[PDB]
Amino acid sequence: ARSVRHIAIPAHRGLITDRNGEPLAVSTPVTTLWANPKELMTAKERWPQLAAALGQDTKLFADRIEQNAEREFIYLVRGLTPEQGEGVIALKVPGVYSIEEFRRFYPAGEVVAHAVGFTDVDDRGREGIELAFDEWLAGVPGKRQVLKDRRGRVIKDVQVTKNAKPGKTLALSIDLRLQYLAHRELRNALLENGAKAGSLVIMDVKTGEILAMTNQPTYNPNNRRNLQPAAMRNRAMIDVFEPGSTVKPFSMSAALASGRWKPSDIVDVYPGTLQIGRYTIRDVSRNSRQLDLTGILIKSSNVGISKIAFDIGAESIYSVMQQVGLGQDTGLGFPGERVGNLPNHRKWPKAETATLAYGYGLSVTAIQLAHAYAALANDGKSVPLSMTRVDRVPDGVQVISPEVASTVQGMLQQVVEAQGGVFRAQVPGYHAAGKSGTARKVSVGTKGYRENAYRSLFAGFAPATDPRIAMVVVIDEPSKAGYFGGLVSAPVFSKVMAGALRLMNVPPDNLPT
Ligand SMILES: *C(=O)[C@@H](NC(=O)[C@H](NC(=O)N1CCN(CC)C(=O)C1=O)c1ccccc1)[C@@H]1N[C@@H](C(=O)O)C(C)(C)S1
Repeated sequence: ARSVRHIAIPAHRGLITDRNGEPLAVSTPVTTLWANPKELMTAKERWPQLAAALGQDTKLFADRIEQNAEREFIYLVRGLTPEQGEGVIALKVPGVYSIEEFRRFYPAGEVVAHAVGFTDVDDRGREGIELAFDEWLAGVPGKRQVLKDRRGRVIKDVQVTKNAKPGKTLALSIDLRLQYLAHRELRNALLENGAKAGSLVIMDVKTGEILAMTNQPTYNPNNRRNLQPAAMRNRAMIDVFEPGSTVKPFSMSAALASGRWKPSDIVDVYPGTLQIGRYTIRDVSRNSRQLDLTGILIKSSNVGISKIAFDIGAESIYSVMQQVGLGQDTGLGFPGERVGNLPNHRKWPKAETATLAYGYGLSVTAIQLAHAYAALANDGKSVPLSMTRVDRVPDGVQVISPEVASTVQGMLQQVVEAQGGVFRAQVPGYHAAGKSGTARKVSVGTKGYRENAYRSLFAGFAPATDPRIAMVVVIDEPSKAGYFGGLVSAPVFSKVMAGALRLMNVPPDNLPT
């Protein structure tokens, strides 16, 4: 009984590129060699030559065919270069048949593994963009008819029943040049500092495009041999943290929007504590007795921010935070992505009101944090995020008055450049602005906080005169060269922002440096 078999024609999976066409995920053609044992049994004399061409051992190769002498089909070796396979087929060994397949290849490897993700052995998206746009990127295989004889030898390819159709191309918002830069600097910082993990997000403040998104640890998607679950996490999007002092500029925005505060107002912060109930608000830098509003950010006074918070009420703070998108849904639909949490209480005690205002009792993703800073930097206009390239600048929503936004921009520029500021965040050639942050990590195995485990943050944008990009840098558990946001994350911000701005041809607004 001889028969017509149907065989599959593999389809081309769609090309994933960066915003300028750099390929990030590509289906590369490869050759899979298969054999008809029956046909091979009639050429035993050719085996050793064949086994040596496939690099296999002669006897082990022979046992294989002998074990499967009954079958009319077995794989010899899968995934060869189109050159090698045709080299072996040129040997004319009976019973040896090739077929063109595809291998998904990631040219930038670990640089973009988190954002891009990967496919499985049957080319289904399993992680990341591969997963998220699987329908878009997948193609439909073809089918064709082959005529086989009694003993499984292929006589004729009779017809193609249906053609293969390739997937569609996807252009991301990422700029791979910025991504290369960001990845390397974040990795350096992680190693210098003895940190466990980190994230780094860069955003176009005008368009909402995610220009770069890297995390540590990472992995090579082209070789997942000894892959650990930890390394696979796109932490920027799926890991949440308490933003700490990095939310003060929004507290401060609420204050200026309340009508009850103005930049020149001075707040008494002595003695760097403020007892309320059984809980004690503390400042780290206990030097100045009184600060103006700009000095509350520069020195990052929790006490100072608390007092403003007691004046204006929680709802005015909760509401600015909500409007800049903290604890809100981004709309990206990245797999695993978290919304985070902006607590809503019926009545707001003093404690929760103060901790909210200086960044605890709420949890954000690095992506949200950057989104919020982008709104601030875009003169109070929030624009929706995109992880795909944006055709035309979208309509944004005015979430902070331009005048408040402008004022807070000036303040944050001070935080960086003023004496006693976060000088390590300065970008050569440009004026930049931003906020340091340093948060104790939450205890494992109990409520409350860890006595020696810190998360280091820096969040800012540049250029100060006309902002173009917002950036966030988050490093977990540094243990080698201090832990303050402004010692650990700010220098990373400095370098990447420098490169970023250069690589996008933004003209320097601070010729003096
Ligand atoms: C901003 O981040 C601010 N950081 C701290 O005050 C920080 N405080 C905390 O981590 N916590 C944990 C949660 N709770 C309970 C609700 C707190 O009361 C609280 O304050 C802190 C504390 C000790 C050592 C380092 C950090 C200020 N800004 C940072 C910064 O890096 O810019 C400073 C270190 C200057 S303090």
